Amino acid sequence: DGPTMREITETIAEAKKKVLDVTKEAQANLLTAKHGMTLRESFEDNVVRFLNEARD
Amino acid sequence: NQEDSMIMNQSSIDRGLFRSLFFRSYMDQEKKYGMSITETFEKPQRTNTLRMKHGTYDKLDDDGLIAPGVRVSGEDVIIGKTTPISSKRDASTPLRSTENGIVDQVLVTTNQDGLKFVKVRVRTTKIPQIGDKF
Amino acid sequence: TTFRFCRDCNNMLYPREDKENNRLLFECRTCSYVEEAGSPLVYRHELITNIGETAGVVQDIGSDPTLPRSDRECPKCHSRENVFFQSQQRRKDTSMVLFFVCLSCSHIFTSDQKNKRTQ
Amino acid sequence: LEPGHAADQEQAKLIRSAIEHTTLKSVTIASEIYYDPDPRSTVIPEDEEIIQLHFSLQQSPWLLRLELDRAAMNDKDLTMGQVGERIKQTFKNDLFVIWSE
Amino acid sequence: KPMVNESDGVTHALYPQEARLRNLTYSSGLFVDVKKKVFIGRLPIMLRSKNCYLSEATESDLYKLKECP
Amino acid sequence: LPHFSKDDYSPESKGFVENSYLRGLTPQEFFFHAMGGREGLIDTAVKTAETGYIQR
Amino acid sequence: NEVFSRPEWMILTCLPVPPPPVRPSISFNESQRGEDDLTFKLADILKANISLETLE
Amino acid sequence: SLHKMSMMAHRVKVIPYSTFRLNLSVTSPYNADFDGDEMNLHVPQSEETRAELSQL
Amino acid sequence: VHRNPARLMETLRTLRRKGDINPEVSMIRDIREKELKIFTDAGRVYRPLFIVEDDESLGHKELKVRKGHIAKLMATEYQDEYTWSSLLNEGLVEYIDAEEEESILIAMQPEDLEPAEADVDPAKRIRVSHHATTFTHCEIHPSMILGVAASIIPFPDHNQSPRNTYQSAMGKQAMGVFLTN
Amino acid sequence: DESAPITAEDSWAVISAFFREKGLVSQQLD
Amino acid sequence: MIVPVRCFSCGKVVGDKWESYLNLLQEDELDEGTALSRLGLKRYCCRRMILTHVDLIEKFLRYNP
Amino acid sequence: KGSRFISTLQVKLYGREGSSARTIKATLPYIKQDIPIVIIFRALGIIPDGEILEHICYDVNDWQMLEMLKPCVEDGFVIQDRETALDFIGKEKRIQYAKDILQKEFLPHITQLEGFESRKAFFLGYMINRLLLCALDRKDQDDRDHFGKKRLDLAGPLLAQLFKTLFKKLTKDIFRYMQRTVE
DNA sequence: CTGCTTATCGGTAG
DNA sequence: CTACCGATAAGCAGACGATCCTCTCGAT
RNA sequence: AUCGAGAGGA
Ligand SMILES: [Mg+2]
Ligand SMILES: [Mg+2]
Ligand SMILES: [Zn+2]
Ligand SMILES: [Zn+2]
Repeated sequence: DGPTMREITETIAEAKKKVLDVTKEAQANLLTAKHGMTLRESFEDNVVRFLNEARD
Repeated sequence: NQEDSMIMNQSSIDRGLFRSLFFRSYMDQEKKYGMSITETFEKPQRTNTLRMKHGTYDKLDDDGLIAPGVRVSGEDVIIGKTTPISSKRDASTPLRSTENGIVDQVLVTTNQDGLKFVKVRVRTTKIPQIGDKF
Repeated sequence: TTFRFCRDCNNMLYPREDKENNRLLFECRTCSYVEEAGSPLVYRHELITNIGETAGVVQDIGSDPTLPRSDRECPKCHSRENVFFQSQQRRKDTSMVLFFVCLSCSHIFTSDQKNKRTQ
Repeated sequence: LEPGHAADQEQAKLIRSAIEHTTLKSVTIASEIYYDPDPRSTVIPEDEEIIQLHFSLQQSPWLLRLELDRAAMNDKDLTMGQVGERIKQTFKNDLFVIWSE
Repeated sequence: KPMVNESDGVTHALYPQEARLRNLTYSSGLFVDVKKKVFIGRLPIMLRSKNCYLSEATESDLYKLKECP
Repeated sequence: LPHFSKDDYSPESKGFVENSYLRGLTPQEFFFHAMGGREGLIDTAVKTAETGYIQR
Repeated sequence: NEVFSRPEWMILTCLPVPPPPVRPSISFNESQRGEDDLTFKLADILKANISLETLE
Repeated sequence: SLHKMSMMAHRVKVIPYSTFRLNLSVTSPYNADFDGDEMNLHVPQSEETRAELSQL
Repeated sequence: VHRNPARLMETLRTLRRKGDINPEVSMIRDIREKELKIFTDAGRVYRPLFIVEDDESLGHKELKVRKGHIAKLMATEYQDEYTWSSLLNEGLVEYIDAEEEESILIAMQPEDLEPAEADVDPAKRIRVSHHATTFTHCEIHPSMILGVAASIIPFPDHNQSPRNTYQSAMGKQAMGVFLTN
Repeated sequence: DESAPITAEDSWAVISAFFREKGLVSQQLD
Repeated sequence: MIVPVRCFSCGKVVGDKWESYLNLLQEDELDEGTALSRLGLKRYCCRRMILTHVDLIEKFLRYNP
Repeated sequence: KGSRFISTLQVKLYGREGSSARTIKATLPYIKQDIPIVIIFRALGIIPDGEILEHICYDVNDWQMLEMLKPCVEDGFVIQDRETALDFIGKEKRIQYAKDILQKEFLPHITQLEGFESRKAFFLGYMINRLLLCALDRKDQDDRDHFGKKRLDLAGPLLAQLFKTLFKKLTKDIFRYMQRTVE
């Protein structure tokens, strides 16, 4: 549907901003680690999660 | 046309789609370190030796080489040669067990050492049939 | 832990004890040269290190084009020119933090709001 | 979990941290060695308190000095003393031993 | 430029297309000028290299030597 | 790849295809998407043996 | 087992020889020759075995 | 041949053209598809054998 | 070792690109580990790749190449003396390998990659940005990352990745004319 | 107009150019 | 390797149209598209037939004997 | 330019995290075993504890590293000379032996000639310096799959490794109708 | 992404 | 006190791999 | 026909 490609799109688009943010959050020592994992593991894990959910 | 088969306009084959050629060649030389043991192209018969092939020879002229427009097929002898051990041991190449076509061209030459040499091609046209791939 | 070698043999010196007037006593098994203590410091460990964060920071830095560039200020020098990148230690357990190097005062500055730093 | 101890969202924690292996190292920032031969006082400003204070309810000149992170000390169900009495119990009497509170 | 010596004979000039037919080797001759003019082998030639006569060859020249262009 | 700045953990960069097999991928998408199953292709011809030994 | 197996047996005495069936011939051929690999090592062996009937 | 299934008696039907022909719905167990897969046949020789196949 | 290795590269680079040092040779200055590697070895792979230096008067960072050259090079299409190689030498184009790629920034299309920053037909795919101002050589054309066989596929971008790899083993099992003769 | 920059399209000429001068197997000859 | 006589899919002779078509292109300065339409080809099974036939024979006459 | 003689030098950091005192050794061609560096450094003339560390650590605020080498230094003020580093390696018959190996197969590119000893020290410093950058995690593992540190060997180079291999034969079958000529 | 063999160390007996 | 025996720990070495298939090149 | 190397189909 034309206006679905407009929803679809933006839809990825708010996950771009969550990744971003979390990235920014993270870069600021802020982002918190997940019992037993690298805080870097949790940034990865959040993002990958944010975008699978987007695809979805 | 399922589970990736497909269905083909047999009329259009007929008009030519997807057809091809198909040639193959076969080859031959004379003898090894004989001063007295030298294979010889010929068109055979028996001579005292008599293993000679189950198939037909009658398509080969003396030289021992079919001729061009001849149609061969089946187990036909394409190239007669014999190899004399003490005597006339057939040794001679027939057309593939399965294959049939036509002679296309035949060549005769030779090697570094003055050696006899021969290469026969056969040609066949193959048409889109049932089981073929695409 | 900054230590020190003999003058006289450029080797390595070591340590004993001012028993006697209680103090410290470094010293070569190269000559017999000797020294009074730098500092009592004598061995450092660190297991959690900040000594590799900045790393190769180098006038040339500013031209290397693989280096991305940000919009900040450096705080001494006022410009908008920098160039940043994550901490160079290549530990697994490390801060996803940034570091900038300004371009006109080769000033180095940080992305981080919690941790305090001098480098 | 134990049977009624089913959701002490808390009783899980203990267990955690009842189980969850855990070295000095994990918490230890940096480990150092000064010659501070002078028991009764330090060479280092930062230690001075820590000196009025060890006697309320021999020794060598060579001080081993571990620093601890603020962190692992929160992340872990964690205590100096704990550390300490750990350190002290390993060794009993063969090392002498103190901290900041 | 590649040649070839048929037994009982001259040295032929060698042509890719020819060797392909008679099982010969498009290879060329190996000469060293050894001190106190001399050959020691041949050396298979990379067709369309610096020796392969087809390296300088025109289109029309090819077909001529029967060689696909 | 080298069309990208360094120390970049953003999406694009990190193999996030965003378009569809329909509108289509871009260069990087393609190439990434190519590491895709090479991994795939690979283990496949690797499952395939681990497997048939089991089975024996 | 006393009758079927015995350490001395375990070491060699006298070595069977396998008849043709197990290892024949021919070739391109006829009048020239020839053979599998036991026939050839089945020499190496009756080989050095005559070098030693010729010292002794 | 991983299952019993990859084996199995049929019922013959001669026909023109040169491909073994089969029913789709006997596909899985063999796990064929038809962009190429090739397949073998065997033929029993004993009146039992035959039984063995048609029965079991 | 070398102090002022900057003033050196430059020089290096003008010299391979003038033609006085071979164009093979690779020429990598890591800034930040303070090595400078020069490699002439043989067997290394390498390529495209065209060039960018800011090398502009009337504004910003550009490609050196130009409708000028391109258009004389075409020149040489209908005359069927401007050859690729002369591009090489007049420095529009350089050869890169692997190692050296590490220290550049390549741009993709060069277009819509460096004309300044100023609607979207919704069916075009989605490109990212421009984010980068550094470029030093811009890709010749992306399609070449492909090789002889895929280069033949109608559209493989709209296309799942291993499939394309299968057609590429098949393409070589196609029938047709292998040679005029 | 000579100076002016390029566009996409235009790169195919440049490719063209390479290829005429090296062909498909350079690598082996070279 | 020569134009075909008759289009595969459909039926129609075409083979008699090859030279005519290189002639409208080459000479009355026309787009294949027109040409085509102008030689009568209207279905694209049939268009297809010509817009491709690719005349490799022109090159194998190039070899001699 | 000049053979295929293959010649693998390694610098292993014996010792795991914490495991006692992290000593460094290395390895060499026709050899018995390994060698603490310090020696070998002694052996190329480099002798003073520290006129070495320069060869390796390049700046002097890097205690960390320094220290990291502190226990190597120790494995040798069991050897405070040039001729007894040469030593360590099986007298006059076997010192030769080693002033060889450290020209003839200990880092051959560089050179095999006489005097080109510090040329290598230095390198072996290098090595070592990346060998510690990498164990102090300020730098990353070396990637084995960068196209960049691989080559292809095309036809050239290969025609080429036979050509030398047979040109080597005609070459010396001939050092033989020749031995048997006398005339 | 080990089962076997060898070497070293802590224990028991003379 | 010293010697011998037993147990434990560490280091070094060994054999397998999809099924079935067609074909091509070359050699004592 | 043995024997060894690569290529290809599922
Ligand atoms: Mg299938
Ligand atoms: Mg299929
Ligand atoms: Zn001294
Ligand atoms: Zn039609």
